[PDB]
Amino acid sequence: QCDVPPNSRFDCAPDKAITQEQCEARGCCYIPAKQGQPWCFFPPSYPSYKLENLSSSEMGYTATLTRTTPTFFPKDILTLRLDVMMETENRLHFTIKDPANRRYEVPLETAPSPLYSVEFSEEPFGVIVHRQLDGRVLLNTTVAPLFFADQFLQLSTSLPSQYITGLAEHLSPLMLSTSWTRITLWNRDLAPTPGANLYGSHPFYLALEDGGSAHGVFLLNSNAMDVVLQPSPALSWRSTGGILDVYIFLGPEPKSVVQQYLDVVGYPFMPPYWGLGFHLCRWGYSSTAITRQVVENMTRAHFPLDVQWNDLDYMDSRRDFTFNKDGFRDFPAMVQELHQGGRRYMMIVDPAISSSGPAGSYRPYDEGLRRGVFITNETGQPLIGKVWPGSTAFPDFTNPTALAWWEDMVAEFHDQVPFDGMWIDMNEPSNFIRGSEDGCPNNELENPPYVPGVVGGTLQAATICASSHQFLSTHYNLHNLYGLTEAIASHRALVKARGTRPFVISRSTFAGHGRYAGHWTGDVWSSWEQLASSVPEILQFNLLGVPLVGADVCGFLGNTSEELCVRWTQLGAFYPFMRNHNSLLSLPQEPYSFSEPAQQAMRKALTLRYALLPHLYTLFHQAHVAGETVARPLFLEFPKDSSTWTVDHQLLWGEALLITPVLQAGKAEVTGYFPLGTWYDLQTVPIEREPAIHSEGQWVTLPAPLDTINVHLRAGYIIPLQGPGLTTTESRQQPMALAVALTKGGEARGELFWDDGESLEVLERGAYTQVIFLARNNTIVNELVRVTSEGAGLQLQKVTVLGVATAPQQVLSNGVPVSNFTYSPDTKVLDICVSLLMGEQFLVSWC
Ligand SMILES: *[C@@H]1O[C@H](CO)[C@@H](O[C@@H]2O[C@H](CO)[C@@H](O[C@@H]3O[C@H](CO)[C@@H](O)[C@H](O[C@H]4O[C@H](CO)[C@@H](O)[C@H](O)[C@@H]4O)[C@@H]3O)[C@H](O)[C@H]2NC(C)=O)[C@H](O)[C@H]1NC(C)=O
Ligand SMILES: *[C@@H]1O[C@H](CO)[C@@H](O[C@@H]2O[C@H](CO)[C@@H](O[C@@H]3O[C@H](CO)[C@@H](O)[C@H](O)[C@@H]3O)[C@H](O)[C@H]2NC(C)=O)[C@H](O)[C@H]1NC(C)=O
Ligand SMILES: *[C@@H]1O[C@H](CO[C@@H]2O[C@@H](C)[C@@H](O)[C@@H](O)[C@@H]2O)[C@@H](O[C@@H]2O[C@H](CO)[C@@H](O)[C@H](O)[C@H]2NC(C)=O)[C@H](O)[C@H]1NC(C)=O
Ligand SMILES: *[C@@H]1O[C@H](CO[C@@H]2O[C@@H](C)[C@@H](O)[C@@H](O)[C@@H]2O)[C@@H](O[C@@H]2O[C@H](CO)[C@@H](O)[C@H](O)[C@H]2NC(C)=O)[C@H](O)[C@H]1NC(C)=O
Ligand SMILES: *[C@@H]1O[C@H](CO)[C@@H](O[C@@H]2O[C@H](CO)[C@@H](O)[C@H](O)[C@H]2NC(C)=O)[C@H](O)[C@H]1NC(C)=O
Ligand SMILES: C[Si](C)(C)CC[C@]1(CO)NC[C@H](O)[C@@H](O)[C@@H]1O
Ligand SMILES: [Cl-]
Ligand SMILES: [Cl-]
Ligand SMILES: [Cl-]
Repeated sequence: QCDVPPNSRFDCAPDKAITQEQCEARGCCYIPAKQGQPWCFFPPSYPSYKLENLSSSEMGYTATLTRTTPTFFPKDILTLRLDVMMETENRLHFTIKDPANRRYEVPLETAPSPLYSVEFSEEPFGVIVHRQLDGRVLLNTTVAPLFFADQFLQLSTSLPSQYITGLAEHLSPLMLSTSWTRITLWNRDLAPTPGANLYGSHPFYLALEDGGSAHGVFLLNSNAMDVVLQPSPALSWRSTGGILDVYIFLGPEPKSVVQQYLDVVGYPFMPPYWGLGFHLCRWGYSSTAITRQVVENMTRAHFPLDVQWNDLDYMDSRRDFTFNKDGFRDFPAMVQELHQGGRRYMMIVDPAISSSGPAGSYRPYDEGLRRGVFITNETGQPLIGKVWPGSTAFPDFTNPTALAWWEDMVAEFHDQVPFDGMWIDMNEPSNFIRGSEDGCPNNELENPPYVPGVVGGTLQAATICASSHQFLSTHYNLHNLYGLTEAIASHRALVKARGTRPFVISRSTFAGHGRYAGHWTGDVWSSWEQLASSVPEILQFNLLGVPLVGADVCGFLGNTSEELCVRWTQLGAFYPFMRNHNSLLSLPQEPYSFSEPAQQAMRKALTLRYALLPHLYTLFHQAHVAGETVARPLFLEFPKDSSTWTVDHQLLWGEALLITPVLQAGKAEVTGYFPLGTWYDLQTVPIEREPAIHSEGQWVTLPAPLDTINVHLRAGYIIPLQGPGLTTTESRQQPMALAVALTKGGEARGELFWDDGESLEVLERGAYTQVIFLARNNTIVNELVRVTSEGAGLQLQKVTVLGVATAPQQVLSNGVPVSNFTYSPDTKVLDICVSLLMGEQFLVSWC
């Protein structure tokens, strides 16, 4: 009965420190570890639920689950309903609910044979999901008891391997440790550090299977939760409320798992083109005059800058929807001038609204009070916390009236200052005091029978009371959606205020956030450790459908070094969202504030990113239309090479661009993994050391002096490029170029998506140009998928072909010898001058 292998023991005392006698009285096994592993664990006979009256339906199964012996938690739900829905060949969906009471549910919009088969264990109850093709057991919930109590759900499963990623937001390797790891999902304001619940919660994992197939599991549950991983290997979901709403995504390819997950939670939003340019911010740009000098200093030193930002500086006494009449007296003129120069403007918005101002003197509060927009306490009055302005009320973004109020406050402020998006901070929501000015009542929501592993050991720590009232439910159920609901509110407000694509960057997130907004990783230290950690974290958010993600380039807290800021700018130029942001008390870290050689390296990083923008924009189009990742781990692109599985200090842009950054001080080289194939050094492509790495799938040491970041182009791919500019307003008017990386057999393929860069409903209206590029048998051609006014008249002026073994005797464009070409025998690069249009069929040939 108690003869269970150490790694397969599930904790029978997750709630408290227990003695042997108490453990044995619960009906559990007490065996101390020999040095973590639970001492008190479930025998195989521990009372679970029994399956009864299993019945078949069109599109699935239903059953009753019955528990006859109570658990050690209060309020077991003794009778449950199981619903199994076989939704698509790729997507299995099951719920476990209380048939006698509607419980809290997360608000979410909804040869021939499935990839899965499903079976059930009768007693103890379990759901068993096989991969049909190879019989692999993906889900087996029979491994531990089902707990289903009012404030405690636990469902466990075997894992198919030791390789599992997901369960944001935490500072972790991309692949999570199965060594008795407790991962806590409770949105929390805390500087990224390992083992802590951070700003967001994504209850989704992708699990790798031997051979390179994968599946995903989504628990649609927004309650405070722990996820416990153990080395058997196995996983336990432990939630403090709601229901069990489980999706299984059968892949079989890791890229298909992510797409299938995003079919449920939403495809990433399409950002404006300008959103992919460089962003520059700090706390301490304390006047329009200082803020204007940033743009002047960047422009003087030839550094691209699309978007100037301000932090709290612009506000009147740190209040939303105000600007002070000292340093920011001419705020509106500053933003209009930025626009005249072809730049955009972003500023910080906090959720909490100053509640202490004289009545009638501060419209956001006064109108919020009138319309009942705020989270309320026991007596129906606004819950009052403390944030930057002092005493504050907290908008309830589940209240439709709050959405209307937020739209009005954003539109009215935009009529004063035409800002181009919203930086939504502190939306955990973050509170400077515990719960409220008035503390919190003593009830089961504030003091629940199971408290997950949250920093501070309470649901109230750094946030508002758990028993506070929102339109849809208590904050207890809704806390992990606070940031997401604000992001939805802000997305709609910006659409109504500006009539073009919204640009929202949010601190706090939940599953499906990417449908509305991007994310930055928060208060990272200016350290080599946090630079290195930003790579796994940016990859993790791409797997979770938030591709518009980055870290504060050169780090946020503390003082950067020139060397760290060179390496951080080099790597950060490959963040899909690229912003340099800096704390109030920090030494300056704008590119122009460093030595001449450091400026050259930073300018080169920005030049290359701007040259690549048409490509990065096309990668976002694929994310938006097909649920693809933008920045992706090697294992997503080469899952059948098991050597890629633990690589998280390299990243790809899409299928073709491999980035191998230096992430350590004092290094003049970097060792990176190169999947099987040829990888061309991007340094061999002209933009305004081995030329090719021929890998069998192996580790390769690369020269990486201070002025270099290693970037390689995969053979068989074509990348569109565009000429330079200090803004995308300038760069989008330049001639374009192609970089063509030939296979040994002379083949390559690539594409370009182009639209006006900011309109709504572009794909629905067909207001875009889509072109495919094909290299074959010493020819390059375009294939016109769609050609419209927007994209017709893009000029192709340069074609660079990599892996051309022999100097050609002649190079033809549309049957005429070209004006000019060069061939380099040492690099195998053929550089061709042309006068072609992306939107008009061409043929470039050489021999
Ligand atoms: C729900 O939220 C509301 C706010 O929307 C919150 O109202 C607050 O209630 C407390 C009382 O519990 C108020 O505090 C009082 O403030 C007045 C005037 O500003 C003071 O003079 C009062 O002093 C008396 O009580 C003291 C206790 O420390 C005594 O020592 C003293 O001698 C006085 O007898 C007292 O501090 C507070 O003003 C309001 N806040 C606002 C914004 O009106 C309400 O309490 C919340 N409900 C729950 C159950 O949490
Ligand atoms: C899903 O997980 C469940 C529970 O872990 C697995 O069922 C368990 O399987 C073990 C090993 O197969 C069983 O122990 C064996 O019992 C047989 C029958 O008497 C005996 O001959 C063996 O020597 C051993 O004792 C165990 O009874 C069983 N547990 C339960 C609760 O049924 C199951 O195999 C997993 N399913 C799949 C498809 O992987
Ligand atoms: C399992 O189901 C049986 C039978 O339920 C009946 O048939 C079902 C398809 C459905 O249409 C029900 O409405 C029917 O009642 C349950 O046993 C019945 O229990 C009811 C209510 O107590 C009683 O009136 C009948 O005499 C029982 N019928 C038989 C054949 O035993 C049983 O309770 C269900 N089990 C659980 C755990 O819910
Ligand atoms: C970040 O650095 C500031 C400033 O450091 C000083 O000024 C720089 C130009 C450089 O020359 C440094 O070596 C200098 O020491 C730190 O703020 C200073 O902190 C000290 C000690 O706490 C204080 O006594 C000084 O007056 C501060 N000076 C200024 C000009 O603000 C700050 O502590 C650094 N942050 C961290 C986390 O180390
Ligand atoms: C923009 O650059 C200007 C010129 O370098 C900076 O102004 C100088 O700042 C130094 C401090 O390092 C002062 O000693 C000088 O008096 C200033 N020089 C001039 C020419 O005025 C300015 O600080 C930079 N501003 C920002 C916002 O980065
Ligand atoms: C940690 Si602080 C320097 C006291 C506070 C910083 C700020 C101030 O708005 N709020 C939190 C955000 O994460 C920061 O990016 C932001 O600059
Ligand atoms: Cl008004
Ligand atoms: Cl509810
Ligand atoms: Cl290896």
